[PDB]
Amino acid sequence: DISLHHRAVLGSTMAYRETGRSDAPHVLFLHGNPTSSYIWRNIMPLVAPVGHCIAPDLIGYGQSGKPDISYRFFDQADYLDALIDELGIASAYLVAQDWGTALAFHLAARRPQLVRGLAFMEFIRPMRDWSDFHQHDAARETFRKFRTPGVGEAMILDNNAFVERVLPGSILRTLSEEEMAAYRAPFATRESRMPTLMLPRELPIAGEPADVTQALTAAHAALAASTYPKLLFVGSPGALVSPAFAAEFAKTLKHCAVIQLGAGGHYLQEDHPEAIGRSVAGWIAGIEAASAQRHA
Amino acid sequence: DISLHHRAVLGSTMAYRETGRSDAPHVLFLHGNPTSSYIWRNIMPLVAPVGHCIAPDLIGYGQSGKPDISYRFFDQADYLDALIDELGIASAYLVAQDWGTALAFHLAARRPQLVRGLAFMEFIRPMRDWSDFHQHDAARETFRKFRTPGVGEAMILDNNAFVERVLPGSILRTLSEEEMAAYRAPFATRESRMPTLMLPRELPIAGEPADVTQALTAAHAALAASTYPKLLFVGSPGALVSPAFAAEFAKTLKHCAVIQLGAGGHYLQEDHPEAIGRSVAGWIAGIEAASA
Ligand SMILES: [Cl-]
Ligand SMILES: [Cl-]
Ligand SMILES: [Cl-]
Ligand SMILES: [Cl-]
Repeated sequence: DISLHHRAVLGSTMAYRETGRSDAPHVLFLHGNPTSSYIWRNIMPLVAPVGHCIAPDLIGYGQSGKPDISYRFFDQADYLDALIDELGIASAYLVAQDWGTALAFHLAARRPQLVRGLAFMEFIRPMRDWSDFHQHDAARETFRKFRTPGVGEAMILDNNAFVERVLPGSILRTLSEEEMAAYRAPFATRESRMPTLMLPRELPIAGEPADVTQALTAAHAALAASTYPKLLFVGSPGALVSPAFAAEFAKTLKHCAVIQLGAGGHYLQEDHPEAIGRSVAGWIAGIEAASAQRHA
Repeated sequence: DISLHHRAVLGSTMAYRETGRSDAPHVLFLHGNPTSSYIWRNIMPLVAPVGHCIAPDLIGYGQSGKPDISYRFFDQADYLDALIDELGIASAYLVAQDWGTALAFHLAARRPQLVRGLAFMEFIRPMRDWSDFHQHDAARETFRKFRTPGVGEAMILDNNAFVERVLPGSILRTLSEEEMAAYRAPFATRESRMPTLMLPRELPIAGEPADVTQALTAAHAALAASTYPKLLFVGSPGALVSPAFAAEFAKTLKHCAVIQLGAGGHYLQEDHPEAIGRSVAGWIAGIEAASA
């Protein structure tokens, strides 16, 4: 009862997973790099009783198409918007991680009416310099290498280091070979890996690239002035988001609850699917109940 | 992280567990029979980031006092009202189970602006006859015996059967020795066990006792008219509330969502702490955000 579907969008196709009844509010689950909707498989069933769950594979990821495009942040945003409009989604809760949070922020910034509430974790923000990126020097060095011409191509295009090393390296439990197999399956060819190389090159570090830095600064400003309900999950030590940074960040926002998942790195869904799922489903039930009173 | 505190109330004393920051909305956790605030120990920490969490030990339970009172439903209600006033709790989320739910409904009926939300499970309602009680003849027979003069006294006062038999019998997992010790600590003496016997005798079954039946009937009607959000947790098969009954019951109320927990009996917090606390915290966060 989680089904997979394809729709033609722009110059390609996109796939998504869907579950829950269709008369409930839309809930869009947005993955990051280098995962797919697969990452939300144990969480969607917990949200399905209160929401119509849709979990897209980003263009170039999962079961979505592999068009010949730049795979920049703005391309990812363009294809996700086009899937959303093709599905008729005018109002939704957003649930997101990594580049999925950049996409969510940027989406809420452009369409402030759409957002019924945002649940997010391990998010991206403009980073003034490298010390603002991640929690350990080994991760900075890896991403500096990804961002280096030739070197990055060799690590990710030739050796698939993002899927084969970064991903399992930032998850606490050991993934089954079935699980890894699902994570590597979209990236069997050298060229198919390109979107996984483009994204770390789009991370806004020390003002480069400038277009994404600008876009994510505007989206963080809009997030900060937003009034919709918000839920920030955080792991210890986390990766992009330490616990102390979470508390600090949360108080630049309105209506942002901070939920502690405990021990975790960057991909929190594989370590805490139950906690995330129950938290989000309860949150939606509360927002929907409180909004029905109020509007009565 | 969870601290234990004490307050003078009505010439005696009441204990309570506390966590969260005080700038947060009050969340009042209400245990039932024969447990204490101890039963919320794995849930409260999950709710702390969004709420100023307070879990009382009812009068006669946990580390609360043991005054010479009859320990009827109305006595528990008066002592609880008094603690609430002593702690300055004027607006709260209520989280509740068993006789804590009777207390929560009754409180909400008499103080309709107090309640910001009600999360509840395995709740008590006026039961027209014994077939509306629980889901097995053997549970009906046990409480019938509790309610019978002399027989109830021997089971509970002498043998401590509510604590030693009914409690662990309606929890799936096996309690550790440390956990059982904590549940029996307040009931070492024969006299101390009186409250755990008085509450089964207060259950409203076939109009008896009539005063509690009236009180809860009226609390149930206030619950049906009420507009605050509600979150009903259900176990499979449950004890007092089956999944089937939870579904019909929710549809009588406004803005009630039902969360299915899966395998459990009467005391859900010992089998589903993580699910309950994570849901309740998300819910409170959501309601706070949506109301403002
Ligand atoms: Cl992800
Ligand atoms: Cl990346
Ligand atoms: Cl209880
Ligand atoms: Cl009882």
